[PDB]
Amino acid sequence: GKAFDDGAFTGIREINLSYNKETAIGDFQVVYDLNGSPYVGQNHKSFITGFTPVKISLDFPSEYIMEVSGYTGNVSGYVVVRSLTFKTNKKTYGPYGVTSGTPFNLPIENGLIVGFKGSIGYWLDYFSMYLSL
Amino acid sequence: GKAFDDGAFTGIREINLSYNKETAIGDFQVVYDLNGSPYVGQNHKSFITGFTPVKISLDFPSEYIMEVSGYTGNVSGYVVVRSLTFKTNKKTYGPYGVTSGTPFNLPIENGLIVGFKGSIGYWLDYFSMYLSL
Amino acid sequence: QSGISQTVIVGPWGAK
Amino acid sequence: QSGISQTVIVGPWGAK
Ligand SMILES: CC(=O)N[C@H]1[C@@H](Oc2ccc([N+](=O)[O-])cc2)O[C@H](CO)[C@H](O)[C@@H]1O[C@@H]1O[C@H](CO)[C@H](O)[C@H](O)[C@H]1O
Ligand SMILES: CC(=O)N[C@H]1[C@@H](Oc2ccc([N+](=O)[O-])cc2)O[C@H](CO)[C@H](O)[C@@H]1O[C@@H]1O[C@H](CO)[C@H](O)[C@H](O)[C@H]1O
Repeated sequence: GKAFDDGAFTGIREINLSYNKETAIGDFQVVYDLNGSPYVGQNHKSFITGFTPVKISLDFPSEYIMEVSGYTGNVSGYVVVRSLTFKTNKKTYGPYGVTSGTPFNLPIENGLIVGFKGSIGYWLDYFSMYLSL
Repeated sequence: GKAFDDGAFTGIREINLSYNKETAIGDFQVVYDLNGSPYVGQNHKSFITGFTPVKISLDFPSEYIMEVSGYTGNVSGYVVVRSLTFKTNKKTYGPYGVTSGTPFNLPIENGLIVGFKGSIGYWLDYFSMYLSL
Repeated sequence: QSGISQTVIVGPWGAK
Repeated sequence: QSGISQTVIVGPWGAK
C-alpha cells in the first residue's frame, strides 16, 4: 500500500472512511483539531472504487473516542483491516466493514487519540494511533 | 474480584505471574524500575491457590516489552483473562494459560508500559496498562 | 489542577 | 536528541 502518517494533533473532529460489505475498509481521512482549528487531513484513498462512504462527525471537544476496535483478516489474500468501530463517550459508530477474522480493541482509560498512521492499497493494510494526554 | 492499581514507574524489570492450563491466569506481580532502582510491586493473588508460577526476568534497561497479548474467555460463568503473552524486543514469553476465547493485543510502536492495574478474583478479571515515553 | 502527575492508561482487557 | 517532538504510538493492527 501507500504508507500515510498524519502525525499528531490536538484531537479529532471528524472521521471519513468508506468500506465494502464483502471485503474491507477502503478509504480513510480525518479532520483533526489543531489548537482549536479544524485541520483537514489528507484523504488517504484506496487504489480501487466500490466502497460505501461513512462520515463520523464528533461533538468536539465534549465528545471523544474511548475505544477503537475491529477485525483484521485475509482479502485476496493480503492481511488487511476488514472492520472498524469507534466508540466515544457519547455513542458507538459502526461496525463498518466485515466483522470476520481476528478481533482487536484499544480501549483508553486516560488519554486521547491524536493521530493516525498506516498504509492503504486496495484496502486499509494496517494502522497505528498516536496517543497523548 | 479485588481491584488493584500499581501506579506508574520508570519501566519493568520482571513479571511474576501464575496460571493453570485448564482455567486462566491466577496471580500477577511486577518488579518495576524506579529511577534506576528495583521496586517490588504488591503481589496480586487469586482467592484460590494451586497455579503454576512463572518468572519473566528481563534484561533491563536494554530489554523491554513491545507487545502484550492473550485471550479473554468464560471460566465458571465469569469473563476472565485466560492467557497472556509478553513479547519483548529480544524474545517472547508465553503463552501462559489457555488460548481460547477472544484474542486481544497491544502492540507498542513508541513508548513503554510502566504500570498495571486490574482486578483478580479466582482469576485475573481484567487489567489495564500505564503507558509513557 | 491537582498535585498528582498523570499518565496515559490503555485497557481494560477482560471482564468489561 | 532531535527537534521533532514525540508521542506514544500504539499499533500497528493489520499486516506486518
Ligand atoms: C501497492 C501494491 O503493489 N499492492 C497492494 C494492493 O495489492 C493488491 C494487488 C492486486 C490485488 N488484486 O488484483 O485483487 C489486490 C491487492 O493491496 C493490498 C491490500 O490492500 C496491499 O496494500 C498491497 O501492497 C502490498 O501489501 C503487502 C502487505 O500485506 C506487502 O506490504 C507488500 O510489500 C505491499 O506491496
Ligand atoms: C469477588 C467474588 O465474589 N467473586 C469473584 C470470583 O467469583 C467466583 C465464584 C465462584 C467460582 N467457582 O465456584 O469456581 C469462581 C469464581 O472470581 C470471579 C472471576 O475471577 C470474579 O472476580 C468474581 O467477582 C465478580 O466478578 C464479576 C465480573 O465477572 C463482577 O465484577 C462482580 O461484581 C464480582 O463479584
